Amino acid sequence: KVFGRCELAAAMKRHGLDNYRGYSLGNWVCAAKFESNFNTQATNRNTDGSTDYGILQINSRWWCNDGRTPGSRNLCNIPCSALLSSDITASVNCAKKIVSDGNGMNAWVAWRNRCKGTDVQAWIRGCRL
Amino acid sequence: KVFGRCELAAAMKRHGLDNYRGYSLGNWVCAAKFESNFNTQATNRNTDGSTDYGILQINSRWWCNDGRTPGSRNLCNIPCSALLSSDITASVNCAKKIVSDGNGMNAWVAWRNRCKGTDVQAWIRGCRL
Ligand SMILES: Cn1c(=O)c2c(ncn2C)n(C)c1=O
Ligand SMILES: Cn1c(=O)c2c(ncn2C)n(C)c1=O
Ligand code: NA
Ligand code: NA
Ligand code: NA
Ligand code: NA
Ligand code: NA
Ligand code: NA
Repeated sequence: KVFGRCELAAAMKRHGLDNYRGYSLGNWVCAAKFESNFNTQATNRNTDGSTDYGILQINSRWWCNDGRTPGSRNLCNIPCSALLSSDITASVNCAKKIVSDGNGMNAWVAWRNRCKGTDVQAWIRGCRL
Repeated sequence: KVFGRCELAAAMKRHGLDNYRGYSLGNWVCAAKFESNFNTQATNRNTDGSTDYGILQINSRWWCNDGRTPGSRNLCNIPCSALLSSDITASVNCAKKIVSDGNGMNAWVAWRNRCKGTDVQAWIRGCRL
């Protein structure tokens, strides 16, 4: 599923991501924009053989099981394919664990490089939330 | 689809029903509870041969086409089957026309008999909206 901007903001709020760990909804929408362009089915293989999955490009090295990342963990206790669903529940629940792991949203390199410090409220501007 | 209470409140808000024609979200959720028990696929045949469709039990006599209600109109310009979808957009758009037709939410007899004048805010109590 390719979400619209306000549609994704609303789904994230529905699943309790807004202001989670102190990160406003615009931060999460910005991260999703630059990680996946709002496409739930986005995947990207990393040089080390792990893969990033879904709307927030959650990585198989630590967070989900894909059966093809030797030595990796599965800290969200889910198959990585669950992160590609039209329903964002699994991605949100896992993102909550990631953002709680110590470095906040810096775990998302694209958030650090493209969202951090910017006018992230623009990402929810105009949305009925 | 059978919605949860807060899940439906959120979907209705997403589609601009909250405070539409002055009717708060709890009024709409209450109406859906007693019209369909939150089931998008609900149908009910009336004695006159028309049928009520969907989460808000919208009637084929005036609002949608089902091909089997002689003399009826289709003022929402949709097949009645569109009112049974998991996505509530068509039901919301049509409900906006119904509630604007002169009698407000009294068009929903179950709203008049079971929601009107009651503590309708209870229907959205606790919801992250
Ligand atoms: C070294 N290391 C990590 O780097 C790590 C982790 N979980 C997430 N990360 C990112 N665990 C459990 C870990 O041992
Ligand atoms: C008599 N009548 C109605 O009763 C009516 C209507 N549209 C909705 N209703 C309920 N129209 C167009 C109408 O002519
Ligand atoms: Na939407
Ligand atoms: Na939590
Ligand atoms: Na990580
Ligand atoms: Na929900
Ligand atoms: Na309108
Ligand atoms: Na009517």
